[PDB]
Amino acid sequence: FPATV
Amino acid sequence: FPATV
Amino acid sequence: GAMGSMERASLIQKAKLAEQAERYEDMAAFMKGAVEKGEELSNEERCLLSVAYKNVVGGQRAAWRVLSSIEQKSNEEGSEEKGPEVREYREKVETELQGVCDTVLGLLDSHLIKEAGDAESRVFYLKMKGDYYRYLAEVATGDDKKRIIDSARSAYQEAMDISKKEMPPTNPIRLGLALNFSVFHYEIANSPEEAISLAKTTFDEAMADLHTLSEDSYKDSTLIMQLLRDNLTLWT
Amino acid sequence: GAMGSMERASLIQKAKLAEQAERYEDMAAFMKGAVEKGEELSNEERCLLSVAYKNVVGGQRAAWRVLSSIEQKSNEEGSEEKGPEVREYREKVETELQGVCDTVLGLLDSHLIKEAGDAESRVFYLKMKGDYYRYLAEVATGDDKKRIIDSARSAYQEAMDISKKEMPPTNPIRLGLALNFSVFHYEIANSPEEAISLAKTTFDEAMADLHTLSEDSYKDSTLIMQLLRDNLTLWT
Ligand SMILES: *SCCN[C@H](O)[C@H](c1ccccc1)N(C)[C@H](O)OC(C)(C)C
Ligand SMILES: *SCCN[C@H](O)[C@H](c1ccccc1)N(C)[C@H](O)OC(C)(C)C
Ligand SMILES: [Mg+2]
Ligand SMILES: [Mg+2]
Ligand SMILES: [Mg+2]
Ligand SMILES: [Mg+2]
Ligand SMILES: [Mg+2]
Ligand SMILES: [Mg+2]
Repeated sequence: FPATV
Repeated sequence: FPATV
Repeated sequence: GAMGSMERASLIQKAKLAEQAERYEDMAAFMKGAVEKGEELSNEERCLLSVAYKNVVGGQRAAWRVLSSIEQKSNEEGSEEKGPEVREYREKVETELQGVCDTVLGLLDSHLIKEAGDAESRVFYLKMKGDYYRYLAEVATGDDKKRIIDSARSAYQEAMDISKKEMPPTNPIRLGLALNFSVFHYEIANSPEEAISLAKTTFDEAMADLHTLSEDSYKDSTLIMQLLRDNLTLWT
Repeated sequence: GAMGSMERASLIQKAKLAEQAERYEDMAAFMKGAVEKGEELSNEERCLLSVAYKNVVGGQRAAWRVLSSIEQKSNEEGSEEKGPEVREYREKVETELQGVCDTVLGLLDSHLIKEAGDAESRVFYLKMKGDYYRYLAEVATGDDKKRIIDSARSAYQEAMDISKKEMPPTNPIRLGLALNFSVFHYEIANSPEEAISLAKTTFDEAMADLHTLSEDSYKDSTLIMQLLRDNLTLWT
């Protein structure tokens, strides 16, 4: 999965 | 801590 | 509310203790109680709220993905009928996830966003609103799915508009908002080109502003810039 | 019971799904429902029960240790008074932990142990009874603390007596029972010499029996033997 914050 | 199972 | 009898300061204190103990459900319940005291949140308190629910819903999303994957394999050709159990349990986790998202969105709507006037608080809460509609969109399949997606998009867009007008391009909240809105484009809105364009422009505009920053601010901004780069590398 | 309307087989199926999703609270609630159907448990089902509650209470113990450590520092010389919050929250986690232990002990008493006639099931359940009294003992400070410790010791001792008579010295349940009873001696009963003696004798007697085993049994037994050795190295 792509990075989120 | 020591190992337990 | 079960936290109605506890002091606001005690709820914040215990949220921090729960974080140290990695008890994120407790942390979220304490911060929910703190929000419901009706006073605005400080920068640090906004962080405690977002950290708590991010960990709670993050665990639910991870579990939902495991179960949805098992469910998909069960519906493939040649798979043995195992009964309704996989769907039932995926639905149970899904309903609990939706419940948490509805709770967070409820706190933002009653009444965090309407009282948030400074850019750093308003952008923060609108990013959260976009994020939790995005999590609802990840599991959505019904009549309102397009409206859930548009609710995420609308919140992200308002946050972007404010952040571009009121925050420097290296601001960590602005950067994290752009990171997540880019992921929304890629994974939710089927717009990988917009996702890549946003991540690249955000990265490049932050790069050009790093020279204005202290050592400590530089470290904060470059940390999130590296996440933008990680996504770009994933996508190109 | 909230699981009273679900089929036993569906509860077992969902326990396995919960394990895959790392949803151990769900896993434990499903296995509690399965036990309360009143039928005996198979070897695999006993494993599902123990895995679920081991993970649930393991997380609670880790959190309790974090909070108890913070509480102890708050009570040292020169520490600022922070109010009752740390004690309150440690007590909250402690009460929830005690609740889980009481639940497990309740399942063993009503009526898993009394229906368990084979060595492999009876030793398994008595080890569990010793373990969950041991977790109660870790947080005990009151009038009944010595009785909690003796309840753990008594359950462990009955399990040891049966395991020595009815199981080979390489049996993994016998080995794991001895591992944990040794830790009980070291950490609960203030008997490090008994802890070391038990771990060494258990290891040596298993070593001498490995030659009787298949490749797959050998791997199972040596895995737990290495834990005995790890503890001995920690303690000597
Ligand atoms: S809780 C806000 C503090 N964290 C940062 O602002 C940023 C962020 C951005 C947007 C939304 C939530 C959090 N963090 C992701 C980064 O990691 O924080 C530092 C300052 C770079 C450590
Ligand atoms: S759930 C029982 C299966 N696991 C093993 O018997 C053993 C054990 C012993 C006593 C109580 C619980 C579990 N495991 C610790 C070990 O690890 O299992 C193998 C067979 C060595 C993998
Ligand atoms: Mg007050
Ligand atoms: Mg649903
Ligand atoms: Mg643009
Ligand atoms: Mg039936
Ligand atoms: Mg107590
Ligand atoms: Mg002896």
